[PDB]
Amino acid sequence: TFDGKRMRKAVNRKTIDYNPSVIKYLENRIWQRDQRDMRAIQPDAGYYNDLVPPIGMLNNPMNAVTTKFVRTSTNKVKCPVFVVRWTPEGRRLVTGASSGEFTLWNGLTFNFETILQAHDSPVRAMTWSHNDMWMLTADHGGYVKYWQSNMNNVKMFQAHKEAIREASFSPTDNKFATCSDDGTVRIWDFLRCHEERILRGHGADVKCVDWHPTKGLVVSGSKDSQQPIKFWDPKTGQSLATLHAHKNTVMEVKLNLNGNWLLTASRDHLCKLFDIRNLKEELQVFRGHKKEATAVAWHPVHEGLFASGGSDGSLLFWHVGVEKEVGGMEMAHEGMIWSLAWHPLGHILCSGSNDHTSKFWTRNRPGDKMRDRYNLNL
Amino acid sequence: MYAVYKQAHPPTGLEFSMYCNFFNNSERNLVVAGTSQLYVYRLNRDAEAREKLELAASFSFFGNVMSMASVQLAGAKRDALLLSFKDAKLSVVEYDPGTHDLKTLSLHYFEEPELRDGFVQNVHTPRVRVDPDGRCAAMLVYGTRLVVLPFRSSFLPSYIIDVRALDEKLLNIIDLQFLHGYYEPTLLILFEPNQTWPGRVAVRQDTCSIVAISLNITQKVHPVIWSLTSLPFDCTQALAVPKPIGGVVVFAVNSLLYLNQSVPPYGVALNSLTTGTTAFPLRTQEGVRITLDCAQATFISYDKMVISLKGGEIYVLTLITDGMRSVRAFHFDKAAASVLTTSMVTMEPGYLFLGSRLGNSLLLKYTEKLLATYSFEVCDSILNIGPCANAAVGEPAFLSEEFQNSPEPDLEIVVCSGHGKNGALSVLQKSIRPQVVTTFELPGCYDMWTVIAP
Amino acid sequence: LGQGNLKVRFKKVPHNINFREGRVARFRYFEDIYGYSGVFICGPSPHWLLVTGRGALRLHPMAIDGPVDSFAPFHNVNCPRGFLYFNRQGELRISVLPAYLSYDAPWPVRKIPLRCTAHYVAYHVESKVYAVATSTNTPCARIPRMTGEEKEFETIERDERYIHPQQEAFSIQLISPVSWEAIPNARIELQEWEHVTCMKTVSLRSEETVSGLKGYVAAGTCLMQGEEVTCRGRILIMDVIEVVPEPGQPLTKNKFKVLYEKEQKGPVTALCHCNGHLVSAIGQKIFLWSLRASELTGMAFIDTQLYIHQMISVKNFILAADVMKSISLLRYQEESKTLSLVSRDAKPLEVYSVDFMVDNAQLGFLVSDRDRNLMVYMYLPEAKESFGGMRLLRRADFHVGAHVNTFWRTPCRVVWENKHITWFATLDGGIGLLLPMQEKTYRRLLMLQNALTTMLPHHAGLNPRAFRMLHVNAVRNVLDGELLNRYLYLSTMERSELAKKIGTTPDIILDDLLETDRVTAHF
Amino acid sequence: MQEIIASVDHIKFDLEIAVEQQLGAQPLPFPGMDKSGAAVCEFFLKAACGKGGMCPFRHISGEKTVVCKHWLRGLCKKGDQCEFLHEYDMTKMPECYFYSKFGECSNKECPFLHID
RNA sequence: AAUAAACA
Ligand SMILES: [Zn+2]
Ligand SMILES: [Zn+2]
Ligand SMILES: [Zn+2]
Repeated sequence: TFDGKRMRKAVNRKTIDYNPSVIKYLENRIWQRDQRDMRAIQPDAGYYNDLVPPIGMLNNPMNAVTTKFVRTSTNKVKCPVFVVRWTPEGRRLVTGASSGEFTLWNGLTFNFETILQAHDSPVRAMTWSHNDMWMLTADHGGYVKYWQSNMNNVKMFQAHKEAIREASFSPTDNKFATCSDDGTVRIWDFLRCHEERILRGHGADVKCVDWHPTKGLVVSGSKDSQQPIKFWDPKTGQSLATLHAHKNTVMEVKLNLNGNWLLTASRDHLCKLFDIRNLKEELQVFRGHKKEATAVAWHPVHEGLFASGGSDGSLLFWHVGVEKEVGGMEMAHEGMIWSLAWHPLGHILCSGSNDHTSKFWTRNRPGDKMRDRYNLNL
Repeated sequence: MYAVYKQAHPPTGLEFSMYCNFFNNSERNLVVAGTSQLYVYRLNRDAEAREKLELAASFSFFGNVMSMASVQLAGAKRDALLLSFKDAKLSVVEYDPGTHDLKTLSLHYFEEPELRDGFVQNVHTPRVRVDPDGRCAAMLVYGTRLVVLPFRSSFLPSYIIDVRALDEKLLNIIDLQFLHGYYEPTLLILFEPNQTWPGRVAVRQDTCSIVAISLNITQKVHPVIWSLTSLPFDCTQALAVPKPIGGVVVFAVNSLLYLNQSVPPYGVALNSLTTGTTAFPLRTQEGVRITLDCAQATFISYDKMVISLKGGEIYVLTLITDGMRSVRAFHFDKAAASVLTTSMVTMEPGYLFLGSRLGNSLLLKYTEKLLATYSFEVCDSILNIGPCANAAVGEPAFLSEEFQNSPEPDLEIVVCSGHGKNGALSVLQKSIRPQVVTTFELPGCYDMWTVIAP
Repeated sequence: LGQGNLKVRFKKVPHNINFREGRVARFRYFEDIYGYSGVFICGPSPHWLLVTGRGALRLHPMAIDGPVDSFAPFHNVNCPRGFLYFNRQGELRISVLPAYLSYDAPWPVRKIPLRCTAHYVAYHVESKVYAVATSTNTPCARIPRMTGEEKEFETIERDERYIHPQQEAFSIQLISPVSWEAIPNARIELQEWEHVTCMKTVSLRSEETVSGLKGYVAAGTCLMQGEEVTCRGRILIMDVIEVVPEPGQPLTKNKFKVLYEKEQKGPVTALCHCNGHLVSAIGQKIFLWSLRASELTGMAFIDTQLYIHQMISVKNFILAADVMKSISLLRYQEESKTLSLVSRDAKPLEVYSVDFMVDNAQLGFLVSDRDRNLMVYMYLPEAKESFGGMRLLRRADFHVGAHVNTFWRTPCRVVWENKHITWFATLDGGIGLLLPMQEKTYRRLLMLQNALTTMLPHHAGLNPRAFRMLHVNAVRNVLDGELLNRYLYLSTMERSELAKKIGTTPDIILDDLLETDRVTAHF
Repeated sequence: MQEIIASVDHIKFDLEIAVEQQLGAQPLPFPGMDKSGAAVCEFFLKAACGKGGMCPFRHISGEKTVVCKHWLRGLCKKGDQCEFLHEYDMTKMPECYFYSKFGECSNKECPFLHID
C-alpha cells in the first residue's frame, strides 16, 4: 500500500525549471525591444543560460516544439488517463483516469501530490475557468462536479443520462456546455445548477463542445456523418449553422483565443482549420497522422501552433501557414493519446495514453543530439 | 478616474537612422528617428563647443516609427520620407519651406482584417525598403503582404502582392532588401519555409532560403528569379551589396555568406559551432572567432563593410575581389570598440553614426592607416538616457543654505540608463538650483545692469 | 518679392511657461554663463533658454527663490562665471550654476558610466547613499548538472575556434551623492551564478530608533543555472552604516552591514514593505517575513500566480504583478496573522510594472503593459459588472508610446489637496506623468481634445485619438497633454474659435491647462 | 523611500472603507466550500457576525495547537471545520513521522519538528 | 489527520 508512512532515501529530482528562463526574459525585455533584437541561443549545451520562455520568442514559435522527453508519470493502480489539465498557476497537473482518480502531479519537478476518488465513472472532461477559481469536470456517468484550487468537492449533479465527453465555459463564471452520448448539447447555469436548454436535432452522440472566447458560440463535433459540426446560439437554442467537414467521428474541437480559427480532430486521420466567419470555403487541412487524430491543444502564448495527438500514440506539432508537421514522435508515445495540455507558460507539454501512462514533454535543449528513442532511434 | 497624461521628457534614443536630403538637394542631412519622434541633425566641422552634430529640426509623431526610408521623387526639390507606423500605416512626408513643419504627401492605411489572414497578434513589424534607383518602394505588411508603392502627382496607386501565394511558399520572412544593378526592382527575400529553432538542429539541419523576386511595376507581375534553398538555419539580416560587385551578404549567427546570381555560393564560418549545425559548404576564416546575430552594418563605397557586432565591436569586413568582379575571400580586421548600437549610417565620407537605444548614440570618424585598416575616433555623442530599467528619487547634496528652509521638497531622480558596456546611472533633475555664494539685502532698487571696466 | 526684403520667416515653438502671477525687462540675454549662451526669462515662473552648439532649444525652469524680478551675468575674481539676480523680496544673490550636471539635455543630467548593466537603484535615505545592482560579463566554463547526489559541474571543453556563453556575475555597488564616484570597500559581490531579481529600499520596524521603521536596503537574488537545475534564492537585506573613514578617503565612511543573507526555498523575485514587515516573493508564493534581531520569522503567505516580478504596496495593500497572468491586490491584517486575496485581475495581462494612482479618496492601480499601454484599475465591490469584490476593473485606458518599468508618486504643488502625480520613466528615454483630475475639468478638455483631434493638420497624417487607444472595450479616461499642448500653441484668434465651437471662452481653458502645468513642475 | 515625499498615512481611502465592513460581500454559493484565500471577518470576533455557514471570510475557533500539514501545499478540504491551525508560525508543526518513529530523517530541509 | 517519503 501507499500512504506516505514508510521511509525512502534522499533523492535529487529531474527538474524542468522555468524560473531561470523567466528571470532571463525580464532581464532581457528591458534592453530588448523586439525578437529582432534578441541574442541567439547558439546550439551548444553551454547556452543553457540564454533560454527565454516562449513569450520571449513570439517570433519563431518553433521554440515550443516539445520533443525532449522528461518523465513518464504513472500511477500504482495503472489506469489509462483521459483528461490532463494544468492548474492555471502552472503549479500542478490534475489528471483523470478510468477509475475516477485525480492524481495531482507536480510542475517544476514532477513527483505526485495527492490522489482523489472523484468520480464513480471514468473521467472524460476537465476545464478550469478564466480566473483560477473554478474547475469543471465530467465523466462517463453523467455527473459534473465543481472543483476549487485546493480541490474541494462541491455539489455534484447528474447533468446527463448518458456519458458526457466535454465541458467548456463562457468568458465568466456563469455559463458552460456539456455534450453527452444521448446526442444533445445542454448549456448549464453555473450557480443554480439549472438546466437552461437542450440543443436537440443532432442525430447521434456528440463527443466534444467548444465555446467561443467572446461571441457566445457553442461548436460541437459528432459521430453522426449527417450533422458533424454544429454551431449553436446559446441564448435562443436554435441551430445557427452546420458544417459538413469529416467522413467519420469528429473527436475534439478547439477554437483559438483570438476568436477566428476553428480546429477539428477527427477519426479520418485529419485536423482541419475553419475560419468561423466563412464556413463556405475551408482553410488548410493537416495531413500526417498515420492513424486517427484524437487529441488537439492550441498553444497558449503562440497562436498559430498546436500539438496534435494520434490514436497510434503519434504526437505531432503543426503551425498555421505550414502544411506539413514540425515535431514528431511515432511508435514513441505508446498507446492512444486522449488529451494534451500545455503548461500556462507554453514551454512544457503533457500527454496521456490509453496505455496506463502520461508522459511530460519539455522543449529541446540547445545543442543536444536527438538520439533519444522518441526522436531518432539510432 | 480621470487623468491627464503629460510627457515631461521627450524620448532620447534612436531606433532608426538614415542620411537623406531632408531640407533640400544641396546638403544631405542625418535624419534619425526614435520611438515617436523624428530628428534631423546637420554636421558642423568648425564648432567652438571640431565636429559636432547640430540639431536642425525635430518632429513629434502620434505613433511609434517602425521603419523609415527615403527616396527623391520625380522632379522633387527635397527627399521624401517613407515612415511606417504600427499595424501597417505608411506615411510619405516632406519638409516644407514656408511653414517650417512637415507636409504629408500620402497616407496608406493597410489595417484591413483580410490582410492578416486571421492572425490577430501582429508579431512582424512593417518594414520599408526603397529601390536605390527610385523606381518603387515595398512595405512588408504583417510578414505576408508585400505592399508595393510604384513611383513616377508624383505617385501611382499601390497594390498588395501576396507573399504566401508566390512560388516556393515563403511563409516566414526574415529580411528583405532591394538589390543593386538590374533593370527592374529586384527584391531579395530571406525566409524559412520549414522553420527551426537553434536548439533543435538534429532533425532540421539548415532551413533558410532566398528568393530574388523581380517586380514588374506596369504589368503587375513578379518573376521569382534566382532561388537558393539550403542556407544555414540561423540567418539574421540580409544586406544588399552595392553596384560594382553586386549580390548580397547574408549574416548568419555563426557564418557569413556572399551570394549572387551567376556566381557559386561562397561563405565562411566564424566559429566551430558550424560543425554539426550546417551542411552548407563553409570554409574557415583564419584568425577570427566571433558571432553575427545582432550586428548592424553599412557599406563603404565598394568592398568594405562596417559590422558593429553585439558587444559594440566594430569590424570592417573586406570582400576580396578578383579581376572578374567576383568575391574570392573575406578579410576581417578587429577595429575599435564602440556603442552597443541599434542602427548604422554612412554620413559624409569618413563619418559614421551609431544609432543606439542603450548608450549615447555617437558620431565616429574613420581614417586610413599608413590592406587599408581603418582606425576610429569619436567626434560627438548624442546624449541618450537609455532604457530606464529602474529609477529612484533622491535628494541632492549641494543645496545652498539660503534655499534650505523652503517648504517644497527639493529632489532629483537617478536613472539606471543604458545596458552592458554602455550601462550607466543618469542624474535627472528638471529645474535649476543655483549655488548662492554671496547674498545681499538691498531694498529699493528694482532693476540692475552690469558693465565691464578695465 | 524683388524690392529687397528679409528672406526669413519665424516659426512659433511649444512652451510650458506662463507669465501669470522706468520699464522692467523680462528677457535678459546672457553670454558665457557656465559656457552657455542664452536668455533668462524672468517673471512669476522663471525659465532659462539654453542653446549650445547642439542648436536645440532648452527650457529649464527655476522654481526655487520664488518669482524673480531681474537678472544679470556676473563674472568676478572670487565668484566664477555665474549670475546675479533679485529675489522678489529684494535680496541680491551672487550665484553660480552647479558644475556637475550638464544643461544640454532636455533635463539637466550627469551621466555616471558604470560600464556594467545597472539593474536597480535604491536611494538609502539614512546616510544618504545609492545602492546599485550591477552585472559584468564573464565567459562561462561550467555546466551544472544535478545527477542525484549533488550538483556536478561539467567543464566546457571545446575547440579553440569557439566562442563562449556569457555568465553574469552580480555585485551591489554603493554610489555616493556627494561626488558621484562609487565607494570602496562597499561592494557586496554575490555567488557564482546568483542573479539579482530586485533591489529596493525597505523600511522594517525596529525598537532602536525613536520611530518604528529603519530604512534598510533589501535585495532579492536567485541562482540561474539553466532549466535542469532547481533555481533557489537568497534574501540579501543590507544596511548602510556610517563608520569612521580611512584617513585620506572621506567617502569610505559608508559601508554595508549585511544583516540577513540566508538561502530560501525557491527564487526570490520581488520585494515589498508593509508596516515594517518584509514582503518577498518566492516561487508561486508571496512571503511575509518579519525582521527580528538576526533571523526572519515567517508570518503570512499565499499561494499566488506564476511569476510575481513586481510588487509594491502601501497601508497593508500588496499589489503584485505577474509576467503573464494578472495583478492582484492583497491585504494583511495584524491581529490575525493572515495575508489574503482581495481582488485580482481575471484576464491575462502581460504586465511590466505597477503603481498606485492616488485620488483624494480613490486608489487607482496604474499598470503598464508589454503592448506599450497604461491602465488604471480600481477595487469597486458595489459595481455589478465585476463579481462582488473579486475582480478588478480598469477605469482608464491609455497608450503610451513606450514601454514603462519605473513608477513613483509625488505630491503635486480645495483642489489638489490630496492627489498625487504618479510619474514614470519610459523604456525609450522619456519621462511621463499621470496627473489625476475631476469630472468637470476633464470634460471641459475632452470637448477641447476632440476639437483638437479633428480640426488640426497633424504630423505625418496621424490620428491622435486612435493612437492613444488601448490596442487590445477601450474605456479611455486619460487625456493627452501633448495634444492639448497644441491649444497653447494656437494663435489667439484661432484659440477663440475652438473655444466657441465647444461652448466656452479661452480664459476658462487657459485656467485649466496652465493649472495642469503648474502643479507638475517638480525635480 | 516613498513615505517621506508622497505619504498617504492620513488618507482614509475608499479602499480601506471597502474592506472594514466588507462593502457588499455576497454570501458564497455551494455550502460545502472551504472559504480559502479569505482572511477573517471582524463581525465574528467582536460580536455576532450575522450569517452562519454560508459566509465569505474565515471563522476561527480556539484550542488549535498544531498547524495543518496539508494546508501548506494548498489543499484544504476541511476549511474552518479543520481541527488544525492555519497560520505560518514555525513552532506549532507536528512531530516529523520519520524522526519520531523511524530513527533519523532523510531530507536535509525537513520543516517538521525533531524532538528527542 | 486526508498519500509528508509516490521508491528503481
Ligand atoms: Zn463571517
Ligand atoms: Zn487545514
Ligand atoms: Zn524529518
